[PDB]
Amino acid sequence: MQKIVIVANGAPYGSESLFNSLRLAIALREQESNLDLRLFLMSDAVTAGLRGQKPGEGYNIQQMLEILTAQNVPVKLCKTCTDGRGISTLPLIDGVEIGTLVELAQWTLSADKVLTF
Amino acid sequence: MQKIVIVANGAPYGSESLFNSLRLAIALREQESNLDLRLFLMSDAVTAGLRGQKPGEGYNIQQMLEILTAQNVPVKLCKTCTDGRGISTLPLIDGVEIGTLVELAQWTLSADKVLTF
Amino acid sequence: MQKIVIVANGAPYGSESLFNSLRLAIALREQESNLDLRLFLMSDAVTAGLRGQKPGEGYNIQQMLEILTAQNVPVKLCKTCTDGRGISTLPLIDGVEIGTLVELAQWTLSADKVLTF
Amino acid sequence: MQKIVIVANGAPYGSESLFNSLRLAIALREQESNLDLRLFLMSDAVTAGLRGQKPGEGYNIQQMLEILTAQNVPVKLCKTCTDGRGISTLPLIDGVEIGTLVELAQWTLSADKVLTF
Amino acid sequence: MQKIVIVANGAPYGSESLFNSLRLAIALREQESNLDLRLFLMSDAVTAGLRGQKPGEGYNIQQMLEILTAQNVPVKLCKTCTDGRGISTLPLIDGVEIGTLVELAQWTLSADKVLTF
Amino acid sequence: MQKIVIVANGAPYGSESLFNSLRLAIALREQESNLDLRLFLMSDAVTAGLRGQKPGEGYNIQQMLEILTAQNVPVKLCKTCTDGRGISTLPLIDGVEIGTLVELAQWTLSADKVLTF
Repeated sequence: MQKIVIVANGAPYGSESLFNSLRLAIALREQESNLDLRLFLMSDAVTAGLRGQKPGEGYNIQQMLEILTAQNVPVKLCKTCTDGRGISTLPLIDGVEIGTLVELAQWTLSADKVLTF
Repeated sequence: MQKIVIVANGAPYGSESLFNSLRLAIALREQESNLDLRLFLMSDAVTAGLRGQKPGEGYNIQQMLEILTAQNVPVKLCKTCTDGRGISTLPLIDGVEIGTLVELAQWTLSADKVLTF
Repeated sequence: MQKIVIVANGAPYGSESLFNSLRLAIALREQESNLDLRLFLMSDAVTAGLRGQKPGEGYNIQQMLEILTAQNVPVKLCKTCTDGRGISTLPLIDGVEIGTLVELAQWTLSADKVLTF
Repeated sequence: MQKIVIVANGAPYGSESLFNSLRLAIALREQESNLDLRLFLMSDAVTAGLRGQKPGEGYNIQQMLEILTAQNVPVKLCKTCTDGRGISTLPLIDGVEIGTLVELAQWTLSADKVLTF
Repeated sequence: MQKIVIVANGAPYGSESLFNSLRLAIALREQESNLDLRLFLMSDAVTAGLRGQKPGEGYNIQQMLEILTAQNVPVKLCKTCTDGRGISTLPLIDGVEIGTLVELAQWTLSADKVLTF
Repeated sequence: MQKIVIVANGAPYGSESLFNSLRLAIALREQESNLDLRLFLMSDAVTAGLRGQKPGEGYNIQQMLEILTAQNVPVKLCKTCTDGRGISTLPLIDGVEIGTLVELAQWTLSADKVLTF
């Protein structure tokens, strides 16, 4: 089975980077529905897992994540990063969970293609 | 007297940027006890107002904000930026609050200096 | 009145950087319609002056620039940056125009505040 | 053989990332004359496709793309991105073309490697 | 045996980029000792090879680079980047040498995965 | 006398940011031969003070710094930033010296305008 891992570093709404990331993932999912795709969000991107994002503009990062964690795409947030920005205890989007660098390593060594945004 | 406005745009911990502005601001206030100094956090930097910050390394953005909002230094988080990332309702640092673009234009115009970090 | 000069450096849509500089720009002129407010675009921001901008969603940088040039807010694109990107000869947003660094070093020397984004 | 996809988010000249992507791209080909190389440009790196780039300074992104397109290395510009910047209807450098996320999300699935700069 | 190349571009301490890049490399090495792991630094990352870093804060990039070269991991700094920055002839960390984009093209061609933080 | 301060954050060569700071400072230094212009470099911009920068490309940041120092323009490198990179003990440029935050707070306090890139 093809195993893809996308790791995002960009902060939500400030970097078009995080936005493109979730767009690729959502796209990759449809093309090859049977694809083992996982997501690890580092540094700034970690705040993306917060509930209640109410964008007035256009795209909604919470919505894009829910589209993924509804089709069963693992979405993890770096522990040290969420702990520093105080998001570990706050309400996170559904299929979004806290993860570690070690698991991220595991995914990396196990993946066939690792894309970094 | 002297009216100085500081505008941070960068995400907490992601880069030294927000850290420098807060670092400069504390330095300004420690050089002039009654300097009318106001902080305004936009875009990515709006997440710094979060309360549960617990880094475990070097600098603590929450702590730096508390050193500023205790010397009665206003610190505003841009309403739309907070509404976008779901921060408008969560617990924010002590004297940290939610302001509007109208307020920053209001500040800017009546200010002697406007350091835009 | 009061001379204020805004200087954007970020690429359009790539980051809130140039978007915020325009929101702040438009907002300043609403508080005071007399403001001798001037806009200068450097490097990557230079492409914002192009015509034909039709954003899939979210904000539209062209309109914002048009809403400024309509009030007569001088918007100048740096000559060197435009040449290297091939924006000089192409159709510009309106009462956008190609300016120079020598012009910036002047607005700066005669301004009251220089808001740098 | 081998399929290598290269993605780029960086704005020409303002950043270094885009320049590096192309330098590495031209290098990969020089190593393997037959290397199946595909270049996708998202967000900001999309203005890099404009014709008439003539910087009096250092590198010339236009030339680096012609070096790659002369070899028939496909270079696709993201549709949604180009539309937002009003570059869709402008004259693009030869081999440069307007592609879609759907395509990137396909090249990715059928590639041994994907470098994302 | 696995061939994994990690490329980094972010200046040290300035962003988390280069930091999480080395952190992930150290964790990958701790996972599988017999992993063919290569480190290549371009642009601003090139200055991380400098000896004598004395950060009084938290993470120390020099120590992270030494922990890697200790486990016999190659670490080459881009030659053209180092020349223009004045680093090509300064004291470098223990196992850090100057490399070439030609060497990076070789690495990427024979690598199973190429991570680009 | 007009007192202007330029605070730079960008890494040399990795971005145009630092470049424009120096260029706009040299511009300011020529139009007003009798102005008090001061330069402070924080973060990644700090390594711009090293000697021996021989870029084979375009602009040479060492030269731009010499043209300013030659004109008695104070160039200070943040002390803690230079400690972390190990530049505090390395050979610095002609008139480039190591400075502190406290000093910057003072420059900002006695300045008419402060430009930050």
